[PDB]
Amino acid sequence: REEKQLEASLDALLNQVADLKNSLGSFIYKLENEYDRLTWPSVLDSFALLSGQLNTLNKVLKHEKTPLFRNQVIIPLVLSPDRDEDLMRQTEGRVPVFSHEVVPDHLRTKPDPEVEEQEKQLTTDAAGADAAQKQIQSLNKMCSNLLEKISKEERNKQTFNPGDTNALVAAVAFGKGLS
Amino acid sequence: NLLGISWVDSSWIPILNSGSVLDYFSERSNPFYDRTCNNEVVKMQRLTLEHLNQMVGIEYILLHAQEPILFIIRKQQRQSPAQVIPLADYYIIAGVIYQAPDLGSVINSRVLTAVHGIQSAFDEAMSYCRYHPSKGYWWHKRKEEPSSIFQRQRVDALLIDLRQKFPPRFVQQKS
Amino acid sequence: WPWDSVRNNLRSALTEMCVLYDVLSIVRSPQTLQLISKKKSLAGAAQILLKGAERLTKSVAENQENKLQRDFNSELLRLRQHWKLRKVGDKILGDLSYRSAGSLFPHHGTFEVIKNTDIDLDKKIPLE
Amino acid sequence: PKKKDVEFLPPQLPNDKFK
Amino acid sequence: QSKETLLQSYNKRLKDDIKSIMDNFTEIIKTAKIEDETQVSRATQGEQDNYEMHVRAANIVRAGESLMKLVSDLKQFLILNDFPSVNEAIDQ
Repeated sequence: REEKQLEASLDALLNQVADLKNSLGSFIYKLENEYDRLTWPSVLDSFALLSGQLNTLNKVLKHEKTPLFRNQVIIPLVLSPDRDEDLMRQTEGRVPVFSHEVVPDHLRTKPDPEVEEQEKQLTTDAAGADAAQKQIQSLNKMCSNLLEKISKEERNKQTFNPGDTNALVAAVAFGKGLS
Repeated sequence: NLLGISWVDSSWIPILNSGSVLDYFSERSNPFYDRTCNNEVVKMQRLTLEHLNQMVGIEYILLHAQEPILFIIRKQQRQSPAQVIPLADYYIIAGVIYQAPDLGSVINSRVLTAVHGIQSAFDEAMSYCRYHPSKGYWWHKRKEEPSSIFQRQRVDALLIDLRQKFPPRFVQQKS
Repeated sequence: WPWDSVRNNLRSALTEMCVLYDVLSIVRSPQTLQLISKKKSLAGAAQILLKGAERLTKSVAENQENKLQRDFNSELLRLRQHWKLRKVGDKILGDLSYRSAGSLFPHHGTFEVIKNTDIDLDKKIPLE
Repeated sequence: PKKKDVEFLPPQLPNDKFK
Repeated sequence: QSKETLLQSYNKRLKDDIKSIMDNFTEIIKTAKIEDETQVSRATQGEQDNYEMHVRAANIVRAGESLMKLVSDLKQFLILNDFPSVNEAIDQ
C-alpha cells in the first residue's frame, strides 16, 4: 500500500537524481574544454540547478508521510565481496566489486563529514535558552507578517480619437459641421 | 550514544560459523562487543539459553537468522513474541556501526556531503576572478583584426590560376 | 578551479549514489542547535549582503563623489549630445558623412568604445 | 604529414559592414 | 518595427526576478524549529536544515543580489535614450 508507493517514489527520485548528476557531469566536462569565457553566473546557475532539484526530492521523501522510525530496522540483503558478472549492473554508481582490504577506510560511505565534531566541540565550550527562543519566535512571526503583507499587496492615455478624426476628415470635404 | 565507536572486525571474527559468533561476543578480549551485555546474566546460574532470548531479558538477541556474515544483534526486550525495539547497531555488517536508521539518515548524509562539496566549489570559484562595475578596472597585439578590402577582392579569383598552371608537390616529409 | 569543482561534484555524486543504493538495498542541556544554526545563517546572509554592497556601491562610486575618468555614463553621452544621434547597425550611431546635403557618395562609421589601462582615457572611437 | 586535403575556405574574410 | 517591446519585457522580467529573490527569504515563516520533530534523523537531517545554507539559502542569494546592478546597467546601455526628439539647446 503506502510502502509500495514510497518505494516507487524513492526509485523515481533516484532515477531523476542520477539523470541530473549525469547532466551536471556532462556540463562540467563541457566547462573543461571551453575553459575560456567562463562567467560566474552560468556556473552559479548550474550549481543551483544541480543542488536544488536533488535536495528538494531528498527532503520530500524524508519528512512527508513517513511512519514511526522505531519499528522499521535497517537490514541489508547480504555482505558478500564476490565478483559476479550478473550483479555489477544493479547498484548504479558504486560497489561494483568489493575488495579485501577496503573494510577500514571505505565502509563509512567514504565519510566526508569533518566539521560536525568541531561544531559540537565549539558548542560544548559555551556550557539562557529562553530569551533566544522567544526572540527567534518573534522574528519568525515578524517575517510571516511581512510575507503576508507582501502577498496581500501584490494581489494608457489615448490621443487618436477615431470619432474626432472622422469628424475632421468629413469637415475637410463635406460641409456638414464645417460651416 | 553507541555510535561514536569506529571499531571493525579484523581478528576477533576469525570465522563466521554459527557457534563462533556466540563465543566471540561472550568473550570480549579485549574489544569484541559491549561488555555491558547480558553475558553475566546468562552465566549467573549455569550454561543455559532462557535468559538469552527466550525469557524476559534485555539482551543482544539474534533478531534474524544470518549465517553468512552475522545475525542482526538487537537489544531485544519484550514480554510478547515477534517484537524488536531497535535503537542502534553494533554488528559488523557493512563494516560500520550506524544508528540502524531508514533511508532518512542515508539521504541526510548524502545531502551533507553534497552541501560540503558545493560549498568547497563555491569557495574555490569565488576568489579566483570576479567582474566589476568597470570592465577590467584593475591596473589603475593584433590577432583578431581582419582588415577587409572587398574592392580588389578579385585577387582571390586570380588565386585559382596558379595551381592550374603549376600545382604544388606534396611532401609527407616533415624533416 | 575547473578540475577542482569537477572532482568535488564527482565526489558528491558518488556519495549521493552510494547512499541511495544503500537505502534501496535496505528497503528490500543548553545545546539549542536551532538557535545557533539560525544565528550562523543570519551571519552568513549578512556577510553575503555586505560583500554585495561593497561590490556595488563602493567600486562604482567614483563619478558619484567627483567626476573622474570613466567612459561609463560620462563620455558617450557627451559626444552623442555634441555631434550626432543614436543609431544601431551594430553599434554605429550617427556617422559624420555630410549625408544631410552631400548627395555624392555614402560612407558609414565604425565607432566603438575600447578599453585600455591608463589615466584620463576616453573611448577613442576608430580615409583616416 | 600536414594536410591531405584542398583548402580555400579558412581565409573567410568577413564583411560586418551591413548598412 | 517594435524592438523596445522586447527591452521592456526583459526589464519587467528582471524586476520580477529581483522581487522574487527578495521574497524568497521567508521559507521559515511558518515555524522556527522550536522542537526536534525529525523522525528520521536529528543529527544529519534536522540539525543540517540550516547548516546546508550554501545549497538552500546562499544558493539563491548569490544570483539574487547580482541581477539588480546588472539589469540597471543593461537598461541604461541598451536604452541610452539621448532622444529629446527636439535637441532643445543643441540647435541653440
